[PDB]
Amino acid sequence: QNVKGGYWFKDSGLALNNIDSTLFTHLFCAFADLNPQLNQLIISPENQDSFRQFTSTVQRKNPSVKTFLSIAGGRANSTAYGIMARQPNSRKSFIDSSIRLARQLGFHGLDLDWEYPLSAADMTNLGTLLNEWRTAINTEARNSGRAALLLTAAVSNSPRVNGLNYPVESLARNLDWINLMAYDFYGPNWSPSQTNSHAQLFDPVNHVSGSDGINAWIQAGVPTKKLVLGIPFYGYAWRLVNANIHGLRAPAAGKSNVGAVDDGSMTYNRIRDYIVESRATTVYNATIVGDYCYSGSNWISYDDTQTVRNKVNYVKGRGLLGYFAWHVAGDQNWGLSRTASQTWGVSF
Repeated sequence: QNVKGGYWFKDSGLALNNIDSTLFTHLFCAFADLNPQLNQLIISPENQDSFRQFTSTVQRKNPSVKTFLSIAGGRANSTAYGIMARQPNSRKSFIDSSIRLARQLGFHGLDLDWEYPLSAADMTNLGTLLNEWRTAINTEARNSGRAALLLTAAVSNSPRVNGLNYPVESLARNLDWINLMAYDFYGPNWSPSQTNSHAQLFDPVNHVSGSDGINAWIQAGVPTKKLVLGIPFYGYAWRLVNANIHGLRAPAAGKSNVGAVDDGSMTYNRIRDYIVESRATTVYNATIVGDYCYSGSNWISYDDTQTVRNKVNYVKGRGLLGYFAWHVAGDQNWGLSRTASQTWGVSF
């Protein structure tokens, strides 16, 4: 089976019951948290009610959809995970609790989104964690007579992140697949001084791209059939220094007030509305495979229909396992989700 993946989180505003699970093969419920006292996977009080109903609810619209409990994410305390991974006892309590929790709530898989291990030692310990997690998953399957839980991880676009190599052999051996975060390459909260496509498939300038990411993972020894390409249903708004200069790499002054206060982010649906209301000029750039729009001193990078279609065709043609979307609520009336699914076509 190929992967048509989608991430959801409660604070996205999309009701659990309104996720169109017909457009996906796998849905990721984000995020479960690490209790640093117990070194166990838990679900926060705020997430409890929805997470407990996640699987049964989404299966009402599509009984064949499979679900993952996603772990950690961008807002998690990385040092807590480093501590957990440091010792066999804390790895075991984490592993055992994750398996129990997945089974209890009906999840068919666990997805580790540790963003990111802080040192080379942490990366090594992640490798060890995955070795032990796989063994425990296989053992639980053998003892219960049930099909094994799936185990995946969301990882950076490149297997080298913040100057640190992932434990690529362990990832390749132990995971059913990796979810490649082929987005957030650039953003006004970290690269404020020029515009850029945050998710470009190609990059002849600096080779910071989804295709270059895929290639780096392949070169690192991870098989093509264990790669799932991330596609963003959101973008970022920069403030242009000069409204007349509005291409890629245009001088900028950080985040635009049309985007989120913290990072300038905007869901795809918000961007689409903005384009209509502002009469923004839109550009599909065929070289990079990415979209942007501009109006006055506002400039926004995102993926629209043509980009999504082209990315999906590209990874299908290259024999990757599939794609996933971060995140489903960002779509405009399921437009990009449907484009992606129908472009891929038959899911096996």
